Amino acid sequence: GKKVLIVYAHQEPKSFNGSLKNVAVDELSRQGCTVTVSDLYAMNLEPRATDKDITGTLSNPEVFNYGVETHEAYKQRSLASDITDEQKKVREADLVIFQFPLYWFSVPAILKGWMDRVLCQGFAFDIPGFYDSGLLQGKLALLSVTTGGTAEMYTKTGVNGDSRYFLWPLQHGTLHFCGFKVLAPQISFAPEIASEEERKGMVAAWSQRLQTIWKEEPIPCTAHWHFG
Amino acid sequence: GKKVLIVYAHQEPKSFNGSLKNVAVDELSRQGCTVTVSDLYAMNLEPRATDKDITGTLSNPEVFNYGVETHEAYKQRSLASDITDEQKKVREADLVIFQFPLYWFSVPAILKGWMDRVLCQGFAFDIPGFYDSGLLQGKLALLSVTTGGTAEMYTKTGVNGDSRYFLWPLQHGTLHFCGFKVLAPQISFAPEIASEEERKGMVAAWSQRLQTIWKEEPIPCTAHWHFG
Ligand SMILES: Cc1cc2nc3c(=O)[nH]c(=O)nc-3n(C[C@H](O)[C@H](O)[C@H](O)COP(=O)(O)OP(=O)(O)OC[C@H]3O[C@@H](n4cnc5c(N)ncnc54)[C@H](O)[C@@H]3O)c2cc1C
Ligand SMILES: Cc1cc2nc3c(=O)[nH]c(=O)nc-3n(C[C@H](O)[C@H](O)[C@H](O)COP(=O)(O)OP(=O)(O)OC[C@H]3O[C@@H](n4cnc5c(N)ncnc54)[C@H](O)[C@@H]3O)c2cc1C
Ligand SMILES: CC1(COc2ccc3c(c2)ncn3-c2ccc3cccc(N4CCC(N)CC4)c3n2)COC1
Ligand SMILES: CC1(COc2ccc3c(c2)ncn3-c2ccc3cccc(N4CCC(N)CC4)c3n2)COC1
Ligand SMILES: [Zn+2]
Ligand SMILES: [Zn+2]
Repeated sequence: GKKVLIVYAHQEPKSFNGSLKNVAVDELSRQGCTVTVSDLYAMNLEPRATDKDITGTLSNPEVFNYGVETHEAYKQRSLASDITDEQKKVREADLVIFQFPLYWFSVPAILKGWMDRVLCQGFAFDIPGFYDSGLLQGKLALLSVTTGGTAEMYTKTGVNGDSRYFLWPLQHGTLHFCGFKVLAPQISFAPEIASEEERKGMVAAWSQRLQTIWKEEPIPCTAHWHFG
Repeated sequence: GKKVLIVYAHQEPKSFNGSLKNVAVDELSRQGCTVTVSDLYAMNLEPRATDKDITGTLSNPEVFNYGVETHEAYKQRSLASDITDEQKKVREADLVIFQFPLYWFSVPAILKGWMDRVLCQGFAFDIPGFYDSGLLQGKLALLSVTTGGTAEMYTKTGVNGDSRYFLWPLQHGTLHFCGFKVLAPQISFAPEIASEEERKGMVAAWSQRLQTIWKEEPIPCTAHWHFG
């Protein structure tokens, strides 16, 4: 069998993002996959990296060190329940799909917070123990991104540069760092200015792609892919 | 006269980041600059983009569109006061310094949320009115970033690749997009493994740089600079 986690970051269920998430649930479920959705806004996910992320502290340390404390907390199974619930979903997933609108050439802050807090030292990677040696090796990940800008704007000659450029910290610095193999991104450009028919086509294209997702080869998640 | 805003994202006042922020306040204050610090964790800054960002009644209360609602709220002077307070500090600043530890090759989520929520359409940019025509034109911005990884790890052939690569979404996609001129980044590598005196040297180097900050030329914030 195959298990899929969709990490979804949009406020509005009727949005284009919400439609992309729903068609992924519907297609993957039809195939007989196990599917789970983390709807970050609906969960009111905490994005801040704070001492609340470590449970069971009787007396605060004089000096708070988020990196040291969360690494230790992971090993002691004393992370906050929201984090460990997400970690269980990741641990079990064969494929993690991130569904989000592009915000400032990156993920919305609530999703950045999921990355910062969930993908902790000892769980997702170790030092050393990263990139191909990351702890989530054997899993796949995919970014499904929507944009304001058109595909042409996101070319090397366009004002926003190649779309691949902004993908580097996400695909490579985050997903590959943790040991994921990365499937090619699904970028749905400029739905807001698209016709109704074009919008429906972008949704259908995603659904169609998912029919054969388990047959895809990952990208070579290298500097050449992103910048060459 | 000159006005400086430091947008600071670290949980711990005794941290290396805290020392870099404090030396910036000390040196810029000595020069006679007006200095303000936004201590995001101390302020418990909201990172999530939600309908709480608009005060009062929404334009469309049935289907929530963050971009539309915040642009209209900006125009109607109906944004939440945390956002408007930040916008006043930015509007008045000649230089905005971001002081943060690198988190997943980007800003911590709390700082990402500052960018997402404060730099709204109508305030920071318009369409048209972006890149060099952005609404924060005539201002400078600087990233002062600390890392886990060493300088060697941040070369083209190093394990994490060139540091410039992941600066793109921040420098270009955010700061240049809003009209800032970008000063060369201050990257303080691997303080945690440095000796005490090496750390003191990195703090002194930052203070020294600030002495002559107003004499610096911006970088050419191009794809070529980041990836060539
Ligand atoms: C803080 C912030 C930062 C941003 N930064 C960037 C950036 O760096 N770069 C960039 O390019 N953009 C940026 N944007 C723009 C943002 O990426 C886009 O607005 C977003 O991707 C649009 O997706 P959506 O789901 O919100 O669209 P929606 O407005 O929800 O969708 C568009 C239309 O599709 C309709 N729709 C929904 N489902 C379907 C369906 N099944 N079939 C047909 N139509 C359907 C909706 O009803 C709607 O009319 C930013 C936006 C914000 C708020
Ligand atoms: C979620 C997360 C994601 C991360 N992602 C990345 C990543 O993508 N890439 C990467 O390279 N790193 C990453 N890191 C590592 C992170 O960037 C570093 O741990 C951080 O930059 C270290 O800065 P600090 O201020 O926390 O250090 P500290 O631990 O505060 O500094 C070291 C020491 O300096 C001391 N000190 C303070 N002031 C002074 C002074 N004036 N003189 C001398 N010593 C002083 C302190 O007391 C402390 O003992 C990540 C960390 C986390 C938690
Ligand atoms: C020119 C066209 C539109 O291209 C675009 C739009 C947004 C683009 C873009 C290219 N590159 C970047 N951003 C950004 C960047 C930051 C934003 C911070 C807040 C809000 C934004 N949005 C909200 C939605 C609104 N419709 C546009 C501004 C933002 N957008 C119309 O077809 C392409
Ligand atoms: C090998 C050396 C250390 O290099 C490094 C460290 C972290 C590096 C790195 C190079 N590239 C990336 N990251 C990351 C990435 C994500 C992280 C998500 C959560 C926590 C992290 N930190 C917390 C602090 C801890 N000391 C290290 C892991 C993270 N770090 C020791 O001198 C260089
Ligand atoms: Zn990679
Ligand atoms: Zn630029």
